[PDB]
Amino acid sequence: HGPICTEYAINKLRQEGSEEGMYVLRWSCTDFDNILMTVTKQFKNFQIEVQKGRYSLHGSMDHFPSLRDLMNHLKKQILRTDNISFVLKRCCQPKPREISNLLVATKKAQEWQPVYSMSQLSFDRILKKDIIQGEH
Amino acid sequence: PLLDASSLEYLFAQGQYDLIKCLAPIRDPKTEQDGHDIENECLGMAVLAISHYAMMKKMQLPELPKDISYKRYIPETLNKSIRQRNLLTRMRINNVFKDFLKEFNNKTICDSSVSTHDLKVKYLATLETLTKHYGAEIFETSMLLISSENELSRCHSNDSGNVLYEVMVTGNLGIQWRQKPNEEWNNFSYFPEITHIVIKESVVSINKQDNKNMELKLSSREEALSFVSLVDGYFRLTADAHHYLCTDVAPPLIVHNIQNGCHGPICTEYAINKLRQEGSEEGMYVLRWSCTDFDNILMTVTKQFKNFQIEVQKGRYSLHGSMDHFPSLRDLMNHLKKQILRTDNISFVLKRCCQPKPREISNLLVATKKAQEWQPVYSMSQLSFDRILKKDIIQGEH
Amino acid sequence: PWFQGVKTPRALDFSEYRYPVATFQPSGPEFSDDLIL
Amino acid sequence: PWFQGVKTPRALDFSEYRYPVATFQPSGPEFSDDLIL
Repeated sequence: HGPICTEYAINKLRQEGSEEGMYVLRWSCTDFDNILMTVTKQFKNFQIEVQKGRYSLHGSMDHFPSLRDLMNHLKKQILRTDNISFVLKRCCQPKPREISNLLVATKKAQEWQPVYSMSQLSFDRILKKDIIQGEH
Repeated sequence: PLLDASSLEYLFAQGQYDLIKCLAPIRDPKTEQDGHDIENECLGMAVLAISHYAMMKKMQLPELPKDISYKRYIPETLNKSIRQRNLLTRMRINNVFKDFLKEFNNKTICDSSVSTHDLKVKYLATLETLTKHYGAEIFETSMLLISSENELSRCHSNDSGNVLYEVMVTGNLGIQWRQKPNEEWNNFSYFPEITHIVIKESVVSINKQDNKNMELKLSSREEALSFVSLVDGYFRLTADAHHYLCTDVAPPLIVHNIQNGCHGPICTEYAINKLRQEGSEEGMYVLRWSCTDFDNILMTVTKQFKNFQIEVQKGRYSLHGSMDHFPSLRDLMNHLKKQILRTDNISFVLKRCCQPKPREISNLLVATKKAQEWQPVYSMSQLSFDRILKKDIIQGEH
Repeated sequence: PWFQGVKTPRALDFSEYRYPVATFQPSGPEFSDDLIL
Repeated sequence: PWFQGVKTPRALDFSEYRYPVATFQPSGPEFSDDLIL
């Protein structure tokens, strides 16, 4: 993801189940060369430096050529955090037209907002004398 | 349009007299610039007035210049203010007024091609926008009580202070009130929402549909009677023309109409359509006052649609072409119940009348933005409902 | 003061005009004749 | 012509002011340490 506010991504973790192992990736709103991931109750954040197209974790003397190469490498290890430890299991991906801070609210786009019909059914009746039943 | 060609002349005269006689209050300025601006606009208003008079007098200004002076067409307070000023300013404003009128009379009439009617609308609109709270009735009172009777509440609002309250009534706002400064008004209700009125000696108490009550007192009875006359007239003009609120101020003509069921000056197409809805069977008839004659009632019978007129003079009722007369409208119409009617080749007998319906839409009603929101919704073929999940309920004993 | 300021009143420009209702067309027939049963 | 007409420009009066977003508060922790299985 891009520079989306922290509350948005924190809420996104709640919707799926907040199980230990999930994580979300989004660009740091302040640094152009740093990606930050939020893992999850606890909500731990971790930053990764990206320089000259090379990918590596902060505090780690090794580096990896691809972002996917970087993140795949850490899949098979255990993570120690103070007293609690965990293993990532699955990422988070964007959704269609997902409402966020990056979107701009305009009067004309307001008319295109979807209607709220979470618990509403409407229908029109057809009088029994207005129809003729035919062959099967 | 609401008003006709006849009423606009009298309304223009009313506004003109209100402006010249200073009975209406002018708007106080906020600085010196707008203070001079209001005076200049008043002078232009006088220019418009003299131009209208000259055009309706049918001669150009130099033909009849002796009787021209803006003094007669400006508020008398402004007259007193300007007379206390220097002579040079007086001659200067004379020259400015002369220049403005000379420009308007010669050039604007050709540039705009306006008529006598055309200036009327701008005259009235300008008088509307220049006069503070124009066309409004404001009543100040020493006592005001508002109460609500919500469940276990019986909320007795307000207090027993010595503060003074003011009450203002306009058709385009409804009813509002506020405290008089030594503030923005708050809305209370609108005319159709009001249920009824009760008067106790010199106490006025109105009731709403949501059981809300507002009560207040006046110094005398006739003023409260005037106030309820206002509210009843507004209700009739907006909510229903076949109803009155207070029996003490009920106009007798509407009482007679209700006693008889006769309609007013409703357009022909409306009543013709009304006959279609019931079945257009031979025998029905509708009674409504002639839109042109005050002493004549016309009935429409019904395919054919035959109209018949009845003259009403000195309270006596009789059919046109008939040398006999009857004392009561009901006495008149009951008399003809038991006879046969010959019309050219076709004959028929009346069987049943037609009566008004609640808030029946017609030409007499006035369409306003605020009353538009109170229009009933269209759900002729729509059902909506909310489901309750079976796991969200617990079934108990019968 | 006002000697140095000259401006036509803003309430002299006209636009879009206006129109009331004129009247209603007078019309009414009369063809009654009556007999008893 | 303009000698006889003096008026301040209408774009000099101010009302209701305005306000943008200032910035975002910088904040980020780092507490990683790693071991193999």
